Amino acid sequence: TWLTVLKKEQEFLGVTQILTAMICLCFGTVVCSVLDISHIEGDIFSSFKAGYPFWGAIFFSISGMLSIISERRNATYLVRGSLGANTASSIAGGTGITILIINLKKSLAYIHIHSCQKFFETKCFMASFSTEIVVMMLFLTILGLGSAVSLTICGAGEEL
Amino acid sequence: TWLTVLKKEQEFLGVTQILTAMICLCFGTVVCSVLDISHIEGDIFSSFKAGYPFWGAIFFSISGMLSIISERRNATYLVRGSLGANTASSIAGGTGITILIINLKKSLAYIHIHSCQKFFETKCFMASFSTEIVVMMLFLTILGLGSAVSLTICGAGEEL
Amino acid sequence: KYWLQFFIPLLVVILFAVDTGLFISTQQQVTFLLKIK
Amino acid sequence: KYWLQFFIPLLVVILFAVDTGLFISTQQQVTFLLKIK
Amino acid sequence: PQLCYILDAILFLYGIVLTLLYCRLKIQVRKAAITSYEK
Amino acid sequence: PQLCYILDAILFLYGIVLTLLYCRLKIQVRKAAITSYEK
Amino acid sequence: CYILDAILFLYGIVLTLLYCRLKIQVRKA
Amino acid sequence: CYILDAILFLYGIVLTLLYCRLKIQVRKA
Ligand SMILES: CC(C)CCC[C@@H](C)[C@H]1CC[C@H]2[C@@H]3CC=C4C[C@@H](O)CC[C@]4(C)[C@H]3CC[C@]12C
Ligand SMILES: CC(C)CCC[C@@H](C)[C@H]1CC[C@H]2[C@@H]3CC=C4C[C@@H](O)CC[C@]4(C)[C@H]3CC[C@]12C
Repeated sequence: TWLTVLKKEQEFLGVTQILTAMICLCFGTVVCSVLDISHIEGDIFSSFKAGYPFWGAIFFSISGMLSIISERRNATYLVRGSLGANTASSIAGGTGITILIINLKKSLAYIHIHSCQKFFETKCFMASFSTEIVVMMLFLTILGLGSAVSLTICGAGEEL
Repeated sequence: TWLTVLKKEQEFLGVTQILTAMICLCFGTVVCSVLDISHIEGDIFSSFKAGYPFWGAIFFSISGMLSIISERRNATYLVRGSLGANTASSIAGGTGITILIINLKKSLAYIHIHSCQKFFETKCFMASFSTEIVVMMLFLTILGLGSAVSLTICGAGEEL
Repeated sequence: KYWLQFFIPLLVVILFAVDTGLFISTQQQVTFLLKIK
Repeated sequence: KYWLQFFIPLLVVILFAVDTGLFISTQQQVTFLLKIK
Repeated sequence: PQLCYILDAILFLYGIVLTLLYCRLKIQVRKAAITSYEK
Repeated sequence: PQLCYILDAILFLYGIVLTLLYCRLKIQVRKAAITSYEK
Repeated sequence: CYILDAILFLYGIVLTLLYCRLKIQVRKA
Repeated sequence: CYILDAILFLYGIVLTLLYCRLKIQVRKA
């Protein structure tokens, strides 16, 4: 009975995908605008230095838009393109999750020892700011990737 | 046949009234928040200093709300309140027009004589900025006041 | 430099603005829907 | 201080955004209207 | 010779005209829908 | 224990949850309307 | 800053309550 | 600045074009 209920609910996951794609660009823009990345003393910026939001926003936007249009318009070649975009977004998310995990791993060590006692606004406030931003990014990326994998598994539902 | 056309075409006047009221608040708050309005060498502010942005902000708003709700809900006592709100807004706009006109008179008296040759970016950029802002506000208030007077004359259409 | 802890409210306020816009849209939509005898 | 000539675009951008929202809502409503036989 | 906001002044009028015309159109189409859906 | 940001994060999560759920209801009611007025 | 969250905090509460009202009146209809 | 004004100076063209299309579509309706 899971196949039928997943078939009934298809494009709402596309709605959350496009919301993810639209929202992930803002963090990248503000981080790249307010301050440069190449001279971070703590070297906290590693996921942002590689432009991960730029990598993922376009893929997620394509996936969500294709999923929405597929329900809206029943184009012949659009069905396969939607599955391809879903798979591409799934691989992109699978790489980005590891990227953010290693970013948090390299970010927690600095803050933990001798850098900033207790909470921020003593010497190392910007690192705590970036840590909060990247934790929000990771949580929202998990939320998007769950819908992405659900849509990917739901879309095929048939041989080839 | 004027009365019928005015009666059938009513709530759009409320829409423009509420748009005027909403856009007035933004200008008023930004101008009264960015810099103090009592230490101007030219004493340019002659409207914001007199409360005009906050004089007819929740004043046009109430008239627009009453006008919009009038056709939505035909309450027993709302029709009487709508006419009073409209005529009070007409009087408020009539006062705002003349205070804005004297503000233009003083701003032009400032910029006219020896204060700044040619255009701005010499010593008094704020003078030209305030002049342009108050001209825009005057035009928008004329647009609002015309609709307010039209609604005032439309609403009565009968003895008492 | 130090005002960085200001963009998060800026994001949530516009999120709530577009959210309530969608809410009033769907409110008008369901008001039209209930116009049924 | 000197950057005052920035608020006029700031209001007009949200004005045009709400105009696009109104357009999409009214297009959605008209499309529903059209399908009548 | 001192452009930018001089050319950006008319754009506010553009915005006001469009934001009023859409409101008028939306009210008109709502009225037409109500008058056509009654019977 | 520094306040604000810890209490701000739950507000952020609440905002996304509310907007996503309202979107879900928007699609739900659109399908309900299209399935009701079709006949 | 500290008071800024206060204005928007009950915004969520009122939206949730109005959502509850909307849900009950769509379940009624 | 000037380019920022330019970017929002053609938004009006497309907005008016879709407005006119909506007008002709509702006139057909
Ligand atoms: C992150 C900050 C800076 C900007 C946020 C912009 C967001 C809120 C914008 C960008 C794209 C927009 C979405 C585009 C598509 C849809 C699907 C539609 O059925 C409901 C509106 C909804 C869900 C929009 C909601 C608002 C939205 C998500
Ligand atoms: C200038 C910026 C900062 C704020 C502008 C607020 C204005 C543009 C917004 C706020 C409330 C809005 C109004 C809310 C209610 C209605 C009734 C609806 O049937 C037509 C649209 C209309 C008339 C909206 C028009 C746009 C509106 C007036």
